[PDB]
Amino acid sequence: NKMSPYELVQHKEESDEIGGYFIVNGIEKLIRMLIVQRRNHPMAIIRPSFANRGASYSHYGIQIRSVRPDQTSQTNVLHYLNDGQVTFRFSWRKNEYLVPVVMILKALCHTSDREIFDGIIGNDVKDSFLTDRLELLLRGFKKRYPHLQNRTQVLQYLGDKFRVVFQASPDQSDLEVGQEVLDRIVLVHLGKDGSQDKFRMLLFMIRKLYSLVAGECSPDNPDATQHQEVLLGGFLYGMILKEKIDEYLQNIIAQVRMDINRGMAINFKDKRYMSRVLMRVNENIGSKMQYFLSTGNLVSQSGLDLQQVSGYTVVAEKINFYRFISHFRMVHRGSFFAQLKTTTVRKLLPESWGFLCPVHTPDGSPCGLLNHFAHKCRISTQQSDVSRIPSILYSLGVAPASHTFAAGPSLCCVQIDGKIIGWVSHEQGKIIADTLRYWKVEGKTPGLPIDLEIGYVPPSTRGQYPGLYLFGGHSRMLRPVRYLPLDKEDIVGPFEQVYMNIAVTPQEIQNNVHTHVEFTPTNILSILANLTPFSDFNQSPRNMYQCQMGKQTMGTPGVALCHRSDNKLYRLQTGQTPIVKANLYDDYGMDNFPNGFNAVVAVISYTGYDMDDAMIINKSADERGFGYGT
Amino acid sequence: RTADFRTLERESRFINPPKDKSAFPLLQEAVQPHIGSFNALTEGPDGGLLNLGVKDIGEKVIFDGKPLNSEDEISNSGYLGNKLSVSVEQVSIAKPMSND
Amino acid sequence: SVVGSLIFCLDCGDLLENPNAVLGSNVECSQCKAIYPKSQFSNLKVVTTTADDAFPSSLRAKKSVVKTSLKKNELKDGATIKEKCPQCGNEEMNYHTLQLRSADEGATVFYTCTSCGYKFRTNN
Amino acid sequence: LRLTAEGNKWRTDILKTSVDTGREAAAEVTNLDKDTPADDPELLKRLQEILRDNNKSGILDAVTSSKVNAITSQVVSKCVPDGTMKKFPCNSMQAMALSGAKGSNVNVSQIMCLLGQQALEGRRVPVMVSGKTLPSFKPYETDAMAGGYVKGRFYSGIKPQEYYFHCMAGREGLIDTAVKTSRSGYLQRCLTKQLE
Amino acid sequence: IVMTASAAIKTPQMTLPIWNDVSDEQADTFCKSISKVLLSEVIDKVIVTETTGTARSYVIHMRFFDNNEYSEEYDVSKEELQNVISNQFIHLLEAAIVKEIKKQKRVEANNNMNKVQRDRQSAIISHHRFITKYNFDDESGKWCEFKLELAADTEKLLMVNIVEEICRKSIIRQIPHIDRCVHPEPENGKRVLVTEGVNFQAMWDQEAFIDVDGITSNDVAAVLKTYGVEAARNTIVNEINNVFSRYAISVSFRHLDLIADMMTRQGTYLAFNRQGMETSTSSFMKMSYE
Amino acid sequence: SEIEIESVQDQPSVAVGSFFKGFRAPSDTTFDLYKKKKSEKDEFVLHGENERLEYEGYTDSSSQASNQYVVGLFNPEKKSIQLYKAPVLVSKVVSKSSKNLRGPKIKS
Amino acid sequence: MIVPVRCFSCGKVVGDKWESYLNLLQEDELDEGTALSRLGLKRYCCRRMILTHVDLIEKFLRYNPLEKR
Amino acid sequence: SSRHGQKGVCSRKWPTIDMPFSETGIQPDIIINPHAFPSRMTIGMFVESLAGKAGAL
Amino acid sequence: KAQGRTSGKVPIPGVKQALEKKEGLFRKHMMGKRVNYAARSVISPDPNI
Amino acid sequence: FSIPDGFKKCKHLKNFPLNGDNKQQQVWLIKFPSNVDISKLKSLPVDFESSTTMTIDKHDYKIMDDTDNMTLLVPSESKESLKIASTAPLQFDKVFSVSETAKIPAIDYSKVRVP
Repeated sequence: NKMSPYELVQHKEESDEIGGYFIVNGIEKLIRMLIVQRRNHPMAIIRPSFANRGASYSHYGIQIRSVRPDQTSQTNVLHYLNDGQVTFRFSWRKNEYLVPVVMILKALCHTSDREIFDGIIGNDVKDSFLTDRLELLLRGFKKRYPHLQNRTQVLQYLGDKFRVVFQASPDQSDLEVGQEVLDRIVLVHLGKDGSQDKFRMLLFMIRKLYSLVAGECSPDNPDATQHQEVLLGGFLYGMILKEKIDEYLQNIIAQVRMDINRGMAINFKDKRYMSRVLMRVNENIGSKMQYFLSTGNLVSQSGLDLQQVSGYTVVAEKINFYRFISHFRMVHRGSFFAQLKTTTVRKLLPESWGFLCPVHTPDGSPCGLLNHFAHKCRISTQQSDVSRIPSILYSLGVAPASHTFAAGPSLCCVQIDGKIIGWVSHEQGKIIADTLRYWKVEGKTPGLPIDLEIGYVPPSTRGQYPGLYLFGGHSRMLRPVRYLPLDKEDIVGPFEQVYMNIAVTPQEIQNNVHTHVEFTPTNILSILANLTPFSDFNQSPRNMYQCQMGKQTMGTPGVALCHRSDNKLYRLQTGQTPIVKANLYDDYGMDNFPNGFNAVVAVISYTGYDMDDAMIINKSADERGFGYGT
Repeated sequence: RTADFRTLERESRFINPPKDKSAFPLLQEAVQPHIGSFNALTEGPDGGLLNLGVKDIGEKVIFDGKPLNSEDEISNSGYLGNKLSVSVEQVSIAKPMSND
Repeated sequence: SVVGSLIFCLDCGDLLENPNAVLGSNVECSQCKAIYPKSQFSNLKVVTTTADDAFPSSLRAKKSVVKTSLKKNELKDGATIKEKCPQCGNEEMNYHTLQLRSADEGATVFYTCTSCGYKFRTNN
Repeated sequence: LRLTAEGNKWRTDILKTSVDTGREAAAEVTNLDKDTPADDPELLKRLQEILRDNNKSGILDAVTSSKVNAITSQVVSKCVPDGTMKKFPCNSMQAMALSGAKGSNVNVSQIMCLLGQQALEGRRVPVMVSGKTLPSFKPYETDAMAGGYVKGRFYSGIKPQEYYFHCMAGREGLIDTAVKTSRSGYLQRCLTKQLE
Repeated sequence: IVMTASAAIKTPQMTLPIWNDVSDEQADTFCKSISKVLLSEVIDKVIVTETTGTARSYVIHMRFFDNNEYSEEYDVSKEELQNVISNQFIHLLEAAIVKEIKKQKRVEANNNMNKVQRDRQSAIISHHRFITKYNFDDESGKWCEFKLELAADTEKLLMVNIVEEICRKSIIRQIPHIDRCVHPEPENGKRVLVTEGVNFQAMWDQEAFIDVDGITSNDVAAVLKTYGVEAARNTIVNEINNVFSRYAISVSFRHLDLIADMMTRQGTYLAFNRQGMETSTSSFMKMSYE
Repeated sequence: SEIEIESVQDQPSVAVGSFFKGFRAPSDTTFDLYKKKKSEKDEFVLHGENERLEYEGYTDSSSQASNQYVVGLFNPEKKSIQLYKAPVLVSKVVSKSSKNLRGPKIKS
Repeated sequence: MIVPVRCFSCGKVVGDKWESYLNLLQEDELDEGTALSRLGLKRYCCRRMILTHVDLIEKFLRYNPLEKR
Repeated sequence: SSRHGQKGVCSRKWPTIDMPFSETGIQPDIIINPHAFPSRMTIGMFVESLAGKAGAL
Repeated sequence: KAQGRTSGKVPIPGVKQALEKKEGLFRKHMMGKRVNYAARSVISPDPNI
Repeated sequence: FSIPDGFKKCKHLKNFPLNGDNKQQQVWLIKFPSNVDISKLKSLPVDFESSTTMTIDKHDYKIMDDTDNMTLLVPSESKESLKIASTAPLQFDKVFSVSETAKIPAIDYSKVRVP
């Protein structure tokens, strides 16, 4: 861990040992980074598969991916029906469940029917579209469920129906079982004892559903790199581990139940009865974690919030160093998308500027599905603290959300990590979003971290749903640019970048449009895409092929080869540094791993033996050791 | 442009590896998505993501089948026995060692 | 209080029942109680207009201020690409490129003649 | 690969006449007359209306792609045989394309003159929800370059904005091979078994 | 074509040569006389003022376009709208209302109708279930107006969404199996009309615009059903040629004649599939195929 | 244009409630007011009854630590005002009639 | 690894000039162009053999399994 | 392969005896055909060829 | 045609599945075969043959 | 109620004379951030529209007026201490908001775009 390059040599490693992988039976394996949806942001999405879930299902829906502070995720989908009914979908132990949304709204906090009606219709009472959908939803509940008049009677009902599936014990009453349903599934990022906030976000998600079916809002694209983030390898490793330890507590209970089903001898207060149980419970959890890392097969009784069950881990190859370092910059869309015949997910998009490399993606089947991060893209690991940010927004023109009740796209809803904390106008909301970026890069403001992304979405006609979304959590793609007042570094995420004007060079700054400038235009490329000499002069399919061929050269795997027992290594004997190199060749220390050799090359047709893909080597150069390797 | 190869600087660093923090710090910021992610399982606020996740899966309660032979009420049916509530409140990973 | 076809109670906040299918001529709050034997509230006329996307047609598209349809013969991709081709007598031929191969063999050009329209294609 | 000093001025003078092509193709599609400026607020309301429709965006792409391929083919006409530094019985890049040995005049023009319009499945460069085609550009930028018209050439290198659009056109061919797993292997087997 | 011998082509077409005396203005008027026109296409708005009290009265008010507009876009007169709205549309609208209740259980200011309008209105109240009023703009063809009454027992009903689904189903004028007829650019002098859909029985009746002796489809099984097996065989060699001519690939016609004569060898239109293989003499061909 | 502030009151003269839109509460009723003093802050609690309804309120933790409101009083002959500290109460209406609850199982 | 004994293209012996080259850069503080021309390398094929050599043998020799530590 | 996507199989190891030689006396180590350039358009290899020779000098 | 226990991925495919597949017996072993007196290698160019 | 403690009740409350005749006493509801101390200052610059800027110790404030719903609650006498003020629901005549602004600086283009 805390160890010098000198000391790393003395402990039989390379001097610049990189780490980041697992040794499992002597094979180096790592957990592959995946693209998943951005946490805590409801996405208005159209899917034709929503209509496939039954008759009278529209293809519209709101989808939120809520993560708990132990990174366990929970997706709640909000379907719109062709009756004016809205249903609340969730998934629990690989089983979908559907509930009417006014049952959750009446179970989260104590409500009247004005408070649901008031939240959906803040003002804009005189919109006949939205106010007639809403009594189909209220009188749909009062007709179908007529004997549910207060909060501790709808929770009684909801714990009755969900008692067996949540595996509740008989000492749990129904206003406790139904409360476990509302702590474990609906909007888990707002957390337990936060049900007032889970109420306001559902009223936000229903009007954004109604604003989608009215055409006022364009559907959010779940492939568009602003609506997605990176599930990191270590975070997945603790998601899977939590499930394994959860199973361990269930296998104890499975073992004691196999003793009350034989009537043998049970005194729970006995110290040695406990030792008698744990000798028979399988508790080799560390070998179940090795099975995940040895195969990639994801066995989980829950099912995580993930859409495939395999391929989660790969072999860190050492055929040269460029192959090895690019396993760690590699991100994958998901193996669910490899089977589709639609190329919309495989497409290079302008929101990937600075976050995913335009060049470094393979050729063939994974083209556009397997892609690498940009050179200076960083991924958030801890969540920066946001406790002081509500006090700062209230100092600005933000009215508090607890006593406003002013829903609508005619205002700017202010959210921090997916918690709605207030309401402003679109004019004031742009002044708030601009001054907070001014207070952020000037580090004299105590509560704002610099990597807080300020996602101001301005109003439009049939565009994205407006808002003032602030994010500070884990797993966010982030990249550095220069904020042009103060000339300081600013940190920008891909949700922000759609609405920001960021100049490529300082020479192309125009007046009164560009607030930011790139540090270098080479930040948008990969590491391996950035070493290609003069790559702005090549046809772009040839730069993509060099990123593929550069991973497959025989170069230098390492210099600690005598303490290795790999299956096969490829070592080129005498490498040379390049005469023509990039400046970043030195910064990544690629001279420790020479990949090739400088050759006197003649562009000549002379021999007749070099056509269509063929070259000619000098014979006496070869006898003198040119290109030798083992 | 001018972009030199650091030929005396390379050979000094080959023979004499640094006894401080490493040269080439951009190379360790390339795998910071992997190392920092694993480091958040044990270090950081609330004891890390493993100790913070063992308390979301808190209790697993089952009872016995034995009676109290209690007072003849609906409690006589509504008594379930002693309550085993097994739980986990701390997890730790040991840095690896070898044994006897 | 009335919002369109909806009506809510001013004490309990509950939604009242619609005064048409009632029996015995009364409406009230269901949480608390109110008293309305008369069914006092008037006709509630809720005018709803169709969406101006609901009937797409060739005539609605002509009511767009922007252009929604190209002219028939007024687009030819701007050709003076000098290719001495023996097709009719033609010098010009429109082109277009991609990269169809396995990222190693070069771009094959999608040619398109103009004067005779006779399709002539060359890879190399 | 080099143009002569006169011919290198010819392509400068023609490409100066495409600084206004993107706006004049815009004001044709939105039916605005007498050369409204690019920043006109009634133009930007209309271009947003074109953005929200796939049909209307296909018209704006296909009009503008016609007017910049006019500018493209004037440069290739003016410069490719007549304004090069070295000419055909010594210029091997022309001798290979004219003979049919290897290459075409399309390849020679993208080296020596300009790459031209980058076209993505018959349309122009894709554009975000905000009306931007890259973060470098203003929203609803009526410019040929903002829609992916590369005035750069491989001799002199291409700019980072038009480097990114050329990677979009390089991946659209490779993804079509990725949807091309097994197409005609069973068509021929069915014919040859009957017609054996 | 070659496999599956599909009688259900994805895009069945029909090529209609027009005469040498008929003009382009006469032919564009003729394409409008064929193409299907939904009632949705002539409607500008439908304003519904639901009112409850008294039975829930639903006042459906339609705005059409101007009468000169849809007559010069769809060749539709205002008298054709009357015989579609009164006769066809309202039967569908009431069939959708009762169905929706069945699942629910489980400017201008105008007046002064004349006699004939008063008689047309009472003619429609007899034929339908819940109507009780009807009007039409008989003078300018601009608006229609009819005012349903359902019971007081039913609660809220999304009337606008029901009207939109019914309007997008109601045809004003459709010759069957044909959607659209368009007038393309005349390629090599063949002034033709391409029709989205195949019905030879109906284009025979249009003989004052169309040379019926040269009407060509791409549907092979439609030509086989109507014009016989030698005409279906000339279709297959023209369709496989058009697959290759659009890629500038030239195959010889000696290959295409042998494929088309092998498919029509039993008088029918067989494929190169398992069922086309069925009527053959060698069993070891059959066992080795699949 | 300017307005002189005359008096500022620490003590709770006037509170401000937040109910649903259209809420009446007939003028017979009066609601009590309970107050927290954790030695530096103010967290108020509203509560009051009548014959059929019995309903309370509270202040919000996020708001009152950062955003105070003031009820003002302007007479335009003065060109001055006097001010009082106003809490902001997020209040519900639970009906006394429907505080019902059933058994925690099926009893079968 | 170690310096090539001969040059690949020309065939000059070049392997005797690697320690001389590192002293012309260290002691005499020459630039690389003057240091190669005093060593008598003047074909650019023979120049790039000394100019561009990495010398990874110094990095391999730290991993010695025959001596302690 | 060079660093520009110009890969190529070694088709024959050709003796220095009858490989072309320059004014300087140099036989090249690798011969690449100029017919691999017009359809690939890897112009970064042409500028690397004169940049690398300028750096060796 | 013999379902039996019905536990999935049934082994011993019986004398019909030896005859019916892409592999089968007809396609893999009658229609195409492996041969004696044959060879294969990577190809190289030559203007001198 | 019988709620747990800390919640000591408000026995005695102060005077608020809202009389409502028929010059007249307008009822305002103005905002402030919790950082500004109201007794420290003496004047409140007001506007018809939303155009003010006051400066109190390097912090620029602003009325973002939104005049054109929350219930006023007056003390009953001093003990029961709630009457919903009315006339026959007593809407505020003016509602203001003092909000902290900042000054974003202009981009020195002469320094930041070097040729």
